[PDB]
Amino acid sequence: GAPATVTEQGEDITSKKDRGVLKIVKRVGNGEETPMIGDKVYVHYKGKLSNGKKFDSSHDRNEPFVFSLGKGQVIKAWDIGVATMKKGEICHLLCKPEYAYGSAGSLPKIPSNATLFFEIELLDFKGE
Ligand SMILES: COC[C@H]1CN(Cc2ccccn2)C(=O)[C@@H]2CCC[C@H]1N2S(=O)(=O)c1ccc2ncsc2c1
Repeated sequence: GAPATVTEQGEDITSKKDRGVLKIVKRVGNGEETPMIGDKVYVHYKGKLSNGKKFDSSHDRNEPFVFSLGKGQVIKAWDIGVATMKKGEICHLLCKPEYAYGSAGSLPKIPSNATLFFEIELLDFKGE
């Protein structure tokens, strides 16, 4: 399925080249521009654990998830991966625990040492 495919066929987008964050572009977005550090970014996403369970979805809430890019408001894999996206892009990201919740996990939904799968859609980005 999609998690296997990004694991085996994804691009390593880490600066360290440690395969900690792998990406596939699923829907090509608009032009060349990507958000910059500090932009307000608006996304839709779904996240799955390596056991196949969906742990979260913004579409199920009928509202986007909003954060300031590059400020550690989200897991490292998102600061790295959303920074690569064009407006309107949909991507798959495979996030090893060192770029996610590590050995701590996130109680209650994410276990220790969890590799996470996301589908992310970059809806918009704005400088405030
Ligand atoms: C609604 O969740 C928003 C956001 C959470 N954070 C930041 C954060 C703040 C405080 C504590 C932990 N994490 C994230 O970095 C990542 C990536 C952005 C999207 C979300 N997650 S998540 O991995 O999908 C996730 C993780 C745990 C969780 N518990 C129940 S729902 C759920 C969602």
